[PDB]
Amino acid sequence: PRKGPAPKRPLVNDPVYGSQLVTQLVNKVLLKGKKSLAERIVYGALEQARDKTGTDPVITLKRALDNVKPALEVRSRRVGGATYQVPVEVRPDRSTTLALRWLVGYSRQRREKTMIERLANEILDASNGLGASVKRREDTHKMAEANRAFAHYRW
Amino acid sequence: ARLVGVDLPRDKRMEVALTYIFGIGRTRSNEILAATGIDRDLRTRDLTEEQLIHLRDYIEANLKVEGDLRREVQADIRRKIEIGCYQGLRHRRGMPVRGQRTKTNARTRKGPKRTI
Amino acid sequence: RPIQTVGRRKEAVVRVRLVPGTGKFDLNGRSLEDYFPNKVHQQLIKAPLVTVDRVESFDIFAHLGGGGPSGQAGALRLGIARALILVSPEDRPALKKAGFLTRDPRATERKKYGLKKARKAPQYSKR
Amino acid sequence: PRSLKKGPFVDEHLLKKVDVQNEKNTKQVIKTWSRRSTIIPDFIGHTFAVHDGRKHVPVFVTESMVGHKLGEFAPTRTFKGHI
Amino acid sequence: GQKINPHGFRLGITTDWKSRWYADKQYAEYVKEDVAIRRLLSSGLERAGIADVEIERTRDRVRVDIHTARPGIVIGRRGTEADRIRADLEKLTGKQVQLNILEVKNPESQAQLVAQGVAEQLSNRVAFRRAMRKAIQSAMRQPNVKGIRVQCSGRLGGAEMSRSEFYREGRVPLHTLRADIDYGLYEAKTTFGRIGVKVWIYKGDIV
Amino acid sequence: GQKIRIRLKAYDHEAIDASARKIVETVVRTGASVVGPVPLPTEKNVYCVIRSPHKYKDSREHFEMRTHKRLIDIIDPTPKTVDALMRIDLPASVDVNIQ
Amino acid sequence: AKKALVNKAAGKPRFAVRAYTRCSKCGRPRAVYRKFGLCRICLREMAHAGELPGVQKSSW
RNA sequence: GGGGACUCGUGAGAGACUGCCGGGGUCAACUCGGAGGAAGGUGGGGAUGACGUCAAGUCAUCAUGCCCCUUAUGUCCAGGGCUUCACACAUGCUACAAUGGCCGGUACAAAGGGCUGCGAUGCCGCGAGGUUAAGCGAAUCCUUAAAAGCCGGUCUCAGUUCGGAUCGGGGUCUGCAACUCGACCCCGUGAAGUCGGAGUCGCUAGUAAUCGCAGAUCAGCAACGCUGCGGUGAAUACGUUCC
Ligand SMILES: [Mg+2]
Ligand SMILES: [Mg+2]
Ligand SMILES: [Mg+2]
Ligand SMILES: [Mg+2]
Ligand SMILES: [Mg+2]
Ligand SMILES: [Mg+2]
Ligand SMILES: [Mg+2]
Ligand SMILES: [Mg+2]
Ligand SMILES: [Mg+2]
Ligand SMILES: [Mg+2]
Ligand SMILES: [Mg+2]
Ligand SMILES: [Mg+2]
Ligand SMILES: [Mg+2]
Ligand SMILES: [Mg+2]
Ligand SMILES: [Mg+2]
Ligand SMILES: [Mg+2]
Ligand SMILES: [Mg+2]
Ligand SMILES: [Mg+2]
Ligand SMILES: [Zn+2]
Repeated sequence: PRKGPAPKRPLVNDPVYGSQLVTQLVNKVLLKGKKSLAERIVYGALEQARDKTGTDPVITLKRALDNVKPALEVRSRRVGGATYQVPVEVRPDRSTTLALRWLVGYSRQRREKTMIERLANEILDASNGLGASVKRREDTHKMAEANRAFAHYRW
Repeated sequence: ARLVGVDLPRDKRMEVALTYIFGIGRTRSNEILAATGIDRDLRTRDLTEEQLIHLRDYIEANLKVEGDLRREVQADIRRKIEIGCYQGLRHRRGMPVRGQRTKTNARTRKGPKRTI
Repeated sequence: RPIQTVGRRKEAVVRVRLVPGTGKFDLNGRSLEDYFPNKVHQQLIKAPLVTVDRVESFDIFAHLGGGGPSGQAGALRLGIARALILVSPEDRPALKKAGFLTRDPRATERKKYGLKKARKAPQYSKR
Repeated sequence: PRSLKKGPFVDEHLLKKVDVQNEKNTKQVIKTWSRRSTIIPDFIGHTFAVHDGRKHVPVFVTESMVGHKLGEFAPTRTFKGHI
Repeated sequence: GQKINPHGFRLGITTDWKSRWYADKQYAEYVKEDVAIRRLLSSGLERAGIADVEIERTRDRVRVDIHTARPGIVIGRRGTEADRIRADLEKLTGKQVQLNILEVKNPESQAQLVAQGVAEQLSNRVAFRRAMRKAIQSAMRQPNVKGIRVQCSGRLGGAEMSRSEFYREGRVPLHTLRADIDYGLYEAKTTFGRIGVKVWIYKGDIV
Repeated sequence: GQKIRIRLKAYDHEAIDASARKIVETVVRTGASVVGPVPLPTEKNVYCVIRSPHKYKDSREHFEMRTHKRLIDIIDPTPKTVDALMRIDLPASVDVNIQ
Repeated sequence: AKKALVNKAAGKPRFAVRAYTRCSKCGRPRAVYRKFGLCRICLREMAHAGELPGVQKSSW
């Protein structure tokens, strides 16, 4: 932090679907170190993402991510007696991270029975611009467009 | 169905349905459903009428179920109160009878907080 | 004299025996999908074999002792990667940049007095 | 006596006090300090005076105290209320 | 109170043990009488200046080695005190104790003696600066000492505020492990209470 | 063969082997045969004591006890060295378990 | 400790599970080890001096 | 039987030092990258706490100045209390479920203790255990069967097949003795709780999170505590404006 920028860990491709996004997706479903249960859910939510679309599930996921990747998020700061949020431009590698927890994070609190389809019913709707994960990327934008006046506080 | 005045629910297996009698848990139920042939997958919405009749005399010849099983419990409390044991001077006051810590915890025999 | 090497990851220590052939991993006798039943472990076992370009050949079988199922799997990676140096001392820099020769010195940090894990502190509670 | 192997343990110095009086139909009072003792039905007919720390609290073993110890009849902690 | 015992920080690395045996079942009963011996060689020989007491044992043959600055004081009137406590060592352990009394090559270059002679001078009310500054200069003469630190604490001079001041010459590195640091604690009896003396000598580097 | 099986327990390295490879190994010139030192695993107790004499529980210090039971020495029963190894002198730091 | 109780804790008591263990050196009834016969204090002073063998400072 | 090949045990040694190459830097310190390397700039943790502060803590480890009791403030006993509760705080543990509960399969540990002991194996007991007695001062033998995980079934979102508190009943073990006041087992019961207000805490990598195993005290235990060990194994670090 305060000295320099910290080094970054690499990633290994998933054997079932060769893609960096897939192991990065299994890694954030993971609670409690139970890793193979987290790959028994992401595989079961991509394989069920072709039973009712028929297309390739990686291509479904590269576009449901592209409907939840933000590019302009907002970031609080205090000046005097009023504290007011300043919009900042988002670097690309942070964008894929906020997008991907917006998939898993809303999928826990849907209304189905098991996590195998709750992640599937959110990858489905975000590929068409429907779900609650897509609701936030515009509220992240609309909160940060309704404050464009404070755009000269880049710290 | 209706085993002994106890109103077995519907759409629930017999492994769990006999547990609703006051006096049958998960172990005595497994030996009611072995001495009378009834398997551990039989739903309650398709019980045969005489198959319940086998089910209601192995219980009423060996076990003790309610009506008098509630009378077993509260009369055994009723004896300890009148003999004057300390454990019956403990049911008089809503305090734990088994030497539990009464300083910080023990809300269950007492009730929730009141902050006087 | 056939070639045998040793790999070790966490506290799992393995002993790989290198036989030329058709690629049949008979680990402790039984096969690769018998007690490595996870596909992600099965990638990192044969991961050095796609750099030496002999993923088909070299039917090996090995000894598995200590550690757990990912340390045992990760130790088998180094044991293959050490074995393809003695049987061909001319693909050294193919596997050097792949990071499979490095033993990856990562063990469990010891538990400390006062603390309740290696680095976890208990509650602070300034009054 | 908590285990059924070694039988119901009751202290000896009170067993001799009840056997000397039960044979000739004599029901006195008995001063004792053995709270650990269990009720045998051998001394249904007469009373006791068990210790608590202040003073020997009297108890009359009537018919259904049996099985229980003597010391369940001396509360040893007073507590007549916070207010 | 922050500094650990310098014979413990170096034990096995530089310095060596001061009791030698092996036991598994009787390890406890040996210690229970190994300190019952060390209560007998503190009161009764304190006029002789014991430097240290070494106690080893080889299959019911117990060997006490004991160093002091005045060897003839432990011996007595030609074998009346060296064998007085040999009759007392043996009626406490029930064996054949061979008390081999030995000597000290320099009692002005060894703690627990320099740490004790300062304490006798405090016990007879010399000025504690003068008691400390002798030992500092009576130790820096010898060819093996390269530094000394003496530290006194307690009701010094018959005062009321307990205080703690030290003197120091040369170099005394208490952190270096390749350096031998002899160390001695002794507790002066005075008419107001106690005064503790701590003396740290540095002899150099070992390898 | 070599029916004598003796055990060596000490409390330190470099006092059990230097006291055997030049002391308890001296059987090879006295009409018998050896195998040499055979090192065994060091057992290691752990004691943890609170430093302060009152109230400071989060301040401890750790002590061990390294029992270096080592050096399986297996020698040939020559009848002039059956009892002569009892005549061999060993220091206090090492025990021997010939039986 | 209290010297009536140091002497009483070495003799033969009634009901021989009633017997407990004190330290040898000092007399603490609590925190007494059985492989040394000492307490947690007296073990710590004697281990740094060298006065009981095999024990040194450990660092794994 | 046998083998000196591979591990592993443990002895002595080699190794990493900005030492070599290219930039920047007073021909300095040093810094940003590459080669070679198991490891790269302190390789990752432990030990080690300067002069001193806080009249910090302990006269209850012990030692001790002075004062104090000395037919009692000494000392031996048996019972009793340290465990009591109208309530407040604090550190934890189990939870409120489907990334789960309950059943049947089936794998991979480490570091440890054991002669006042450890109890294989066989027989009996639903179970704690009971009983016989093989082997072993132990790299032998016992402790040992690791739990999560993996493959199948089942419950289908309910205060429940979640939860296991309280209370009846019947037993086992250590111990003179388990009533105040022990742990474990079995049977019935089936409490509160549906992710917690203002506030606040821990963690930068084999780390948090979760999963068991063992030790020290110990006759047995309030062992969920403490000291240790491994199994599985994450996310993020723009930056120094703010606390
Ligand atoms: Mg703590
Ligand atoms: Mg861990
Ligand atoms: Mg605190
Ligand atoms: Mg006891
Ligand atoms: Mg240093
Ligand atoms: Mg104060
Ligand atoms: Mg105070
Ligand atoms: Mg006093
Ligand atoms: Mg008493
Ligand atoms: Mg208490
Ligand atoms: Mg729910
Ligand atoms: Mg349950
Ligand atoms: Mg199971
Ligand atoms: Mg059986
Ligand atoms: Mg399953
Ligand atoms: Mg409710
Ligand atoms: Mg840090
Ligand atoms: Mg215990
Ligand atoms: Zn002590």
